Amino acid sequence: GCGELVWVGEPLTLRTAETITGKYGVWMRDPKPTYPYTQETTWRIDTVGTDVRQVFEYDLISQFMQGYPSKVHILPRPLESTGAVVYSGSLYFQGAESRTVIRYELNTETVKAEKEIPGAGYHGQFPYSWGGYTDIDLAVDEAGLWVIYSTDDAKGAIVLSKLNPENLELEQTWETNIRKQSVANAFIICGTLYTVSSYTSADATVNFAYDTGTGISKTLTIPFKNRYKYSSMIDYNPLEKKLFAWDNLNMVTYDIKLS
Ligand SMILES: [Ca+2]
Ligand code: NA
Repeated sequence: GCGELVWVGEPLTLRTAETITGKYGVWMRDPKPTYPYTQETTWRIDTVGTDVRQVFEYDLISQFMQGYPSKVHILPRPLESTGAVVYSGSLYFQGAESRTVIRYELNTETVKAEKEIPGAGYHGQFPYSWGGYTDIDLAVDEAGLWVIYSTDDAKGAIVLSKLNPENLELEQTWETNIRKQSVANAFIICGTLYTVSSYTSADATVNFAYDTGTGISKTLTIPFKNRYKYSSMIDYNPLEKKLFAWDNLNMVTYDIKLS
């Protein structure tokens, strides 16, 4: 069920952080769940601070919006920003003050792989427009794991590389002409990169698209609402066919429609 994005729905709040620690963060579900996890298993990370290690894990979506965690993982090293992703039983996150992506197997609590994203800017070089060290942004779509970033050679333009989920080797790389810092966030649907215009506006838009298949760039004007006017995280879940987002203490989801 692939196609081009033609519509985004109203934001739906599933849960709200009670502490300033959760001002921005990342929540997630596995698009390719494996034992002992299911499609309902939800992970949460409040990413405010310099010592971000705690990952809240919820077996049931019910626990996740109305209860306590079923488990809390302590990451081996501090985590950077809100770009993390869970895929096929592993948490993929960026080590604090680095351009290193770590593959953290959740069930075994083991580090299975680490790789330096070649030439990638980090720690405030090429963040999204709101800052927050969002230089490196992992993504999952119908084809698997990606990483969104930029380099000096790209002059801050969004670069996206297809990643091997086992060893984190770059399989292929595309260079866009979209300034990453000029955009609120980005995600990938069916091999097409999309960007959001603003992180504060209730009247923002999905304003750009870049297709890896054809290399064509396009301007869009699909409405997109930041209900709480501070979206720190915007990701696409290819299983639910939905956008997951974190907006000013609030854990939200958007419905979408594809051509
Ligand atoms: Ca994103
Ligand atoms: Na991400």
